[PDB]
Amino acid sequence: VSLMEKLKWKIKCIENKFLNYRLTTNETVVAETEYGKVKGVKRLTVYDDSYYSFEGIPYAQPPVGELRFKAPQRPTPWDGVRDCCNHKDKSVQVDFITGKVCGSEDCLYLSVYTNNLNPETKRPVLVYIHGGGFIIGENHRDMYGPDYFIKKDVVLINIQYRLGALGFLSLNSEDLNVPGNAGLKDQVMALRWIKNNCANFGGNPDNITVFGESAGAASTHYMMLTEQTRGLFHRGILMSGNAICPWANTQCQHRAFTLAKLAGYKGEDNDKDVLEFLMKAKPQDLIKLEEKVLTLEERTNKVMFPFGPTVEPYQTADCVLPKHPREMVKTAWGNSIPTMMGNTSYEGLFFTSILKQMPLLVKELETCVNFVPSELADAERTAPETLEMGAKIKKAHVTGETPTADNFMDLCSHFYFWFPMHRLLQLRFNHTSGTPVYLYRFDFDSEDLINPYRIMRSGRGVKGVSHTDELTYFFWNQLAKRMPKESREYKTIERMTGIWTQFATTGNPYSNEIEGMENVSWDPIEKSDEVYKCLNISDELKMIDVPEMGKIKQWESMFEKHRDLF
Repeated sequence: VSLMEKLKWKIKCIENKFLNYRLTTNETVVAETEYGKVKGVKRLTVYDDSYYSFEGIPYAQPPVGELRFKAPQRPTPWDGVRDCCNHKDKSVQVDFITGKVCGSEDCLYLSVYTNNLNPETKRPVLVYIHGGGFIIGENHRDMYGPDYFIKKDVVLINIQYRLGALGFLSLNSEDLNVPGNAGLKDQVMALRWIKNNCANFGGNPDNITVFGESAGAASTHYMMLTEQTRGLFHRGILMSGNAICPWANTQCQHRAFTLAKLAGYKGEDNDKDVLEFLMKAKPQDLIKLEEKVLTLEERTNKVMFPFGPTVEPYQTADCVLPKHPREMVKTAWGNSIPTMMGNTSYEGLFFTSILKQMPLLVKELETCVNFVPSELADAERTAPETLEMGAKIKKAHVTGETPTADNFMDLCSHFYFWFPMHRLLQLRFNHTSGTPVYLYRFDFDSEDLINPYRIMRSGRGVKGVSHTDELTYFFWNQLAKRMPKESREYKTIERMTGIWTQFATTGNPYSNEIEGMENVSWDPIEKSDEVYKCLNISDELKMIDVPEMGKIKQWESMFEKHRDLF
């Protein structure tokens, strides 16, 4: 990231701190939790609303020392009153702005928000799991501010969880108790905390909604797939992702060794000796070198991250993913709760920045063999069947004689987002009680209000609605500003938070009390549907057939001779 966005972000960081002090009140309050009493503070928003803020609530023991890479344990209760008037640190991660490593291993907290600590009726509880490829993200309010949501009468909860190698190291050897998915196991225990404690904040423990975007969407889906969370919540929202996205899981058991070797390990490739080195390495050293772990073959085969959610090698007490996600959908308790899914109208536009560094990537679309689903493609991507499959992809996105960056970014939309959504919907249909799934398409383009991901994707002055453009209309961030109430952006905030709270409440996203929705007939998706219908969200709200459907079926035809793998 540029030296200009570095000084610019440095300034907004200083501004966000003064604004946050300014927006604090003297009104402290205490709430009960099963671990003891917590002290929150009332805060202000730039729209002159206010909310109770409880930050730095521990939901697990700090995963330090011998607990590093291990499943989380319950925290230690306390007498007295724990101070929750400040945020704790984020998980150790590489700062996308500076490139420096920041964060702390002591990161396993959640934040609770609401405009009314003593509502006259129990409220819907909405749990947000942030994205960031399982390697970045946080629940800090400079990024995920609760300011738009607390205009509504809900309780909003933002959780953190271990990221990167510290979140997702995985070793085969059953003696060392590092099966994998530590970071997901963090999310589970946070759900168990929210279940047993939301009531103390005016929340309804019987009406809980978990949602998230990108890696947070994959997370949300995982919480809907695993047995560990059965019955914990009642609605799910999958925003631009799910667990069968190709980036949402990986077999990384061999990569521990490589990481150790990058960090200076001397010795042989066995898990024990590998683990012992990793256990005493400085945390920021491990995180900083994660970028180097993937081999060039793996990057070629479109492996996006070295460490992430994985099929655990053996089953233990807190196991989360005992089988590949496709297999888990077949028995998942979550198939039988109300579900909303969606994507933006130009997902792959996010990859503008990557192409800017590697224009050689656009040539991958000459045969598209690298984007063939890996389970179908051969190692070298050279088999004639693989060239055939690649040809089908090529027909779907290469508009001319030579591929462009746009063809590329359009393909990515499908490879990373729409095709997995399709595969999940069809698998789910053959294994579900018949609970509705609703689709949305986010199509609202604006440069007048942005969020920090636009700095990373280099989305400055770029038209089209990219992956993460929607977050702007859900959460406040330190790049936001007060918007005129008649503006298209303000309306979109109102609609977006309106639809989500409505879905959270009823398991049905439609409300006539939401502006623009008066002609809307939002029907869910049925197994018999050949064509998906979705609520397309732009300056107006309109039910349409998903525009991406033709390309979606093109991809599915790659599985013509391998229907068992679809």
